[PDB]
Amino acid sequence: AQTHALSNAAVMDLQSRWENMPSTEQQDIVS
Amino acid sequence: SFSSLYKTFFKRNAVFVGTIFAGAFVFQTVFDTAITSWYENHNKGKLWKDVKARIAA
Amino acid sequence: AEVTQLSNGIVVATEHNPSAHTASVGVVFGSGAANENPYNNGVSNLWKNIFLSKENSAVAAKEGLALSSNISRDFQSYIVSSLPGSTDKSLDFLNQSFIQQKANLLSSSNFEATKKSVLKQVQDFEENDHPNRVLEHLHSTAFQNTPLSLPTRGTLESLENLVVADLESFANNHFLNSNAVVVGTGNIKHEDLVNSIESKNLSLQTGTKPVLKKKAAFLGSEVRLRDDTLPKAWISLAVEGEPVNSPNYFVAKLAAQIFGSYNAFEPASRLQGIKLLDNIQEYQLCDNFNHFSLSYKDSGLWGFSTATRNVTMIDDLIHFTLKQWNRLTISVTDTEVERAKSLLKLQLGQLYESGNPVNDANLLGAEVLIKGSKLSLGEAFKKIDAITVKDVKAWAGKRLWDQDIAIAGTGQIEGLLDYMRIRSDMSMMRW
Amino acid sequence: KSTYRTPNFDDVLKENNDADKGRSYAYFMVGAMGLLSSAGAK
Ligand SMILES: CCCCCCCCCCCCCCCCCC(=O)O[C@@H](COC(=O)CCCCCCCCCCCCCCC)COP(=O)(O)OC[C@H](O)CO
Repeated sequence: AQTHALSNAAVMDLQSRWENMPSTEQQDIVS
Repeated sequence: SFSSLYKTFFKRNAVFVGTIFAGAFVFQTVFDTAITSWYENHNKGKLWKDVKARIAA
Repeated sequence: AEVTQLSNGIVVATEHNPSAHTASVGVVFGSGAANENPYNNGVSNLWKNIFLSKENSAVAAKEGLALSSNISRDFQSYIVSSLPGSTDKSLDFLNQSFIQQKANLLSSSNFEATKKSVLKQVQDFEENDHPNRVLEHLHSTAFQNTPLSLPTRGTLESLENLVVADLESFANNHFLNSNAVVVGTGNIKHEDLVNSIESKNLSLQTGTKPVLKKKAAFLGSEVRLRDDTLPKAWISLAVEGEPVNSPNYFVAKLAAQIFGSYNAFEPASRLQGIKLLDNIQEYQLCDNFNHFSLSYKDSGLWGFSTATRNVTMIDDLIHFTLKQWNRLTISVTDTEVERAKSLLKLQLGQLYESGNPVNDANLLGAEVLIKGSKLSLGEAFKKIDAITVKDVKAWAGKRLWDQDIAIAGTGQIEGLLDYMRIRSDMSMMRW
Repeated sequence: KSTYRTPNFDDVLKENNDADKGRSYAYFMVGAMGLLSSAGAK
């Protein structure tokens, strides 16, 4: 909600793998 | 599928050498017999086993 | 001394002890270094330093109390020691710290100072402390691609890729009401039993901890950090252990205690122990021994560590240690088992009898976050006495005979055989 | 990346068992190899 410079570990963690990350914050990151 | 029955057989060392050597002896004996039989039955007539009957009247 | 339990949304535990007069109350979270992806490694350490950094002045000014912290694998604990008559102040400060409000504690300047301090500390640790480095590398190589291998202090590159979003995300995702207890070690009787559970005096954000896709693993990977500048050579070995709440915990602990520790530069350590000490004393091979039996909620690690000034003698030391481990599983005299049982009784007595309230609180939270109530010392002694030669022999045969091992090292490791020579020495010998 | 960030080895890793599966297979094959070598030597 109204973020600033939102470039955290998740942004570059997303590209490597997607199924290993346990599908419970995928909705959070996409939202 | 490797149950405890097969797991237990992979711990003996002092006695395993003798039985493994006996198994090798049995395997070499049966292999020699099988190879001799196959060399026998791959060639009929030429060998000396049936020339006795061939010359027999 | 006795243990109490109760629950309403959260869990509250207390082990009263009127002899001591240092009451310590704090919370313990069952989510630490094992609940964080490799791209977010030092978030827990940043939390620890940011609660140890700035309000440490406020706690000593407004009141009197010394606050500590500890993260080992999953037990993010924040203990607040105090005097016997001043526990409500500690609880109130803890509430004003966690539940409301953490916005003031999360500022740009404070976070930057904590960040640079943590970077300096982790750099200093990576430079000097060699045995801890090889232990962390053993952990990182035994659990490859698993949320149990990444270190507990944060890899150097992982620190500078997270500022305020990752830290608050970890707070919102792990600081919950499902994996939190409130220890009460000290000399407090029933105030902790009542004030912890209140209408609203408990941690906010009701919810559940995220599930883990991968539980654990163990593969036999080798890691070397060869560098000839260092004077000595630190090497560690390990095998698969057992998790907490298993009927092999104390048998494994006894197996670790059988060989014990050693220190060549102490006159009281060269004349006791078991055979490998005698086999080693003849030529100066090693300096230190650490037979450790670590256990975590997912998997354990029963291993060995050493450090030698001699560099050509590494192979002989490893061979002798492995040969002794091999001998452990076939022929152990009842005298050895009796001596190990007495030594382990003494060791656990020292561990669980120390007058430090903080250590007792840590152990209580650790043993209550998995089972539900602490396993008392008398029952522990009884079940230690229950062990016999048959049980330890069975455990050794199950978990040591021809099992996958992990190795680590640093320093002058030019003379260490890599992986097949070490692994072969557990079953190739005549049995 | 530091030393802790282990490089990927998935290209050669196998089913996540790491148990007597491989050990029994290898031991049985080497036992057979000893059988054949002993038979030939004899
Ligand atoms: C093309 C080149 C070679 C040509 C042919 C060579 C002919 C000469 C052969 C000489 C011996 C080599 C044959 C195979 C030897 C196996 C290895 C071995 O015995 O040595 C190990 C020696 O092993 C031992 O010391 C323990 C095993 C032996 C104890 C059990 C004995 C059982 C009965 C033995 C009967 C034979 C006695 C004579 C042996 C030479 C070394 O490994 P390790 O277990 O010590 O591991 C290394 C470690 O880090 C340091 O120790």
